[PDB]
Amino acid sequence: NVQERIKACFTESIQTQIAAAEALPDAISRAAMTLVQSLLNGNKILCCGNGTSAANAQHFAASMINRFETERPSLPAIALNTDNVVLTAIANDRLHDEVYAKQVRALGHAGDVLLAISTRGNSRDIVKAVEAAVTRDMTIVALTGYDGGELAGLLGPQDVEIRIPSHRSARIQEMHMLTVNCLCDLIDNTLFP
Amino acid sequence: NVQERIKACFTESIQTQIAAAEALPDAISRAAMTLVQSLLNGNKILCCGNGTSAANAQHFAASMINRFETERPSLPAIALNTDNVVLTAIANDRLHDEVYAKQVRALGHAGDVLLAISTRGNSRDIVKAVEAAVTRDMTIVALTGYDGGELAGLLGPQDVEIRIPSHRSARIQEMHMLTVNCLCDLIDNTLFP
Amino acid sequence: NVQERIKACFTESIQTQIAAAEALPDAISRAAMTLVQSLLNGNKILCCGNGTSAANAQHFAASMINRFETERPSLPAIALNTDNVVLTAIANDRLHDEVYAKQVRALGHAGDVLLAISTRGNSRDIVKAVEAAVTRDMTIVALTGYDGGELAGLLGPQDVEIRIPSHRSARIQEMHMLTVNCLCDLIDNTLFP
Amino acid sequence: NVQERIKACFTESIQTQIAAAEALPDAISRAAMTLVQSLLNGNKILCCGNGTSAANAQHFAASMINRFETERPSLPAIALNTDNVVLTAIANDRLHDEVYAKQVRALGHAGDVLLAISTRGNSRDIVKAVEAAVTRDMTIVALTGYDGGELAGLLGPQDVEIRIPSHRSARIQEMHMLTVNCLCDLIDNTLFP
Ligand SMILES: [Cl-]
Ligand SMILES: [Cl-]
Repeated sequence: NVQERIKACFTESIQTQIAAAEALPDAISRAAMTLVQSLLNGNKILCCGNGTSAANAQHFAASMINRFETERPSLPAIALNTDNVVLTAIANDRLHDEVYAKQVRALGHAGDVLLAISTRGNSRDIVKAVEAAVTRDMTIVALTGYDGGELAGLLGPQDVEIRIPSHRSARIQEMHMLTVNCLCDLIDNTLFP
Repeated sequence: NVQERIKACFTESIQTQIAAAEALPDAISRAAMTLVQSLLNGNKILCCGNGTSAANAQHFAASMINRFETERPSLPAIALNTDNVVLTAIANDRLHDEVYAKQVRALGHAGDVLLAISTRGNSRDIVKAVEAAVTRDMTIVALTGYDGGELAGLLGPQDVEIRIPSHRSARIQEMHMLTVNCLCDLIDNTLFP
Repeated sequence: NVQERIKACFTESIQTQIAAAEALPDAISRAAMTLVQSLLNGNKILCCGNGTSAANAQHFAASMINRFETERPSLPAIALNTDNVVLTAIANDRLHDEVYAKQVRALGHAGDVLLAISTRGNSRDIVKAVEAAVTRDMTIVALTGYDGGELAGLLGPQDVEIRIPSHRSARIQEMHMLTVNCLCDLIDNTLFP
Repeated sequence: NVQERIKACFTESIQTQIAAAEALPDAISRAAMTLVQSLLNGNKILCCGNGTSAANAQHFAASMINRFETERPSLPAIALNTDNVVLTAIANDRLHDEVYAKQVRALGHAGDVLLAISTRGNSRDIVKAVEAAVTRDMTIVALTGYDGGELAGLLGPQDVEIRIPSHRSARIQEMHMLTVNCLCDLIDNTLFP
């Protein structure tokens, strides 16, 4: 009955992906257009997330800087959750909520995109990255789940939320990796048919 | 027809997950038992991977050290692909293939597990981590795809290969995240019902 | 007068290093003996720090795992401030003070050493790493400055504080890198004359 | 006579710092002016290094993004040796020498600075970061030792080499941390007297 639990886990995933295929392609499409437009304008994509969403952010970053599938030029994407010295320096001062906001304020240019990844969309550090990006006239592409959290409360007319239809963090994280992969596909197919 | 590409990408994923649910539960089961046994013996799990597989490794590590879902004690797992100072120091000497093997040799104890994650199973650095782990009398749980690569050539009777049935790296990486999530489920359900 | 400021900065450093050469060799000696003894017993060294002290920790870790100068076997040292996915997962749950304590609890064995590096010795996350290490019957080698902070309040008869005689963080950090280098020297000269 | 070795190590350091105070303030001055000018033009500083030089790079990055001493706005500096997922993805493709060059090509703008840190200045990955930065019309501030290596062979009229007068890597690394600290001092004193 280990085999049963494994079945259940696989099942729940498949059900989630089916529901996401029905609900998300318009949002994915919009996000992809935003990322493509920013990159075409010579802008870059700043990415942030915590935990597994940090891993997903780095996944995006690497797909852009190195490659997704096609040999093509390196594209400008930075994950803000990788420099442990920066992150812990800010935490050491007592500024845990500003770990990504400081980076966005120092590095963001108008026309850049903040790709913000969160399962619940509630963490204060991500909220603040988004609100410093808005300040900087960047557009937001948010990957979320549950009800979208504080994060979805922050998005304006130009911004895009991709809200996985799931109240389960593990499933949400899996859908975020797929979503990022569908985005890299679109981006490469568009910029380098 | 952006919506079509997105459909195709979602489709290919769902097809992969279905085929993995049919083919992998015995292997996942075996891996889970190995990880559980090692942890019960007071041992730890060393994890390594490159690129997105590095992200997947860290995902595992974090699920163990922090939590997967249930509040329970931190469990000992280390990703060997996180200390950038260590990794680049070894690359700076001209030892790129030893970046993980040195770590396994310094840190591994008999009875530990090396969770090795690779889409093709061919990278020399992962091959060598596995072969230093074998030396150290560790057991190997390999997450692979394609035909399993050099990596699958290295596994003995006690070791476990989880070979995603896919010749597509993006799909393989997605299945690796799911597999890790099904493993953390099993591990928690077993050790902390 | 840029050249003057540079002179002043160089001067202050030299003055600090002179004062540290007078005050610290007994402490450095003791620390070195502790690290050597633990390593001889088959134990490992866990390292933590924030910001520049995180960099100094990784410096130690790399000197052990890869090499300091002499080609010799990789030695077991881990910096707990490198896995960004682990660290941010714990911060994402609201447990910022436990980022290193969870790692020490999961990974530490009696007889291991925690090399704790802090300019003031006040950060709650480092305090707690030290107090979980004590629990685990590990010995502490603390690199500190100012008055040693909460950290120096935690050390027992077996533990070692190396307190740089400086109330200036930049100077303290420089002395920490030197101290780590003098330690790697001792360790190699002792274990591999 | 442990106390003697410690004395020797402290001595050699002090001798190095004295010789650097005599030889380097013009170069430090020039570098500081370059970094200040680039930052004034709205540009950013990309930093790279391997091993301990990676740690030194992150130290710089954190001093800029967070703070050096004075509370003041976050300044744009990025270390290219922190995203382990990016770095290992490129190493996984067989492109070890391009790990930083891809990042510089994707991210660099004319007028930016590449702060390149190396004890010998020979590693191919750093050589190539520098030569992609030159392509991108960035200025180079190189922190080196020994004879400056291939790296010093690459610098043009606008670029700055800070060559620590030492043929000893540990001493060189210590002087690099001091140099970075003297630079952050200058930068803050200039931009925010
Ligand atoms: Cl261990
Ligand atoms: Cl930029």
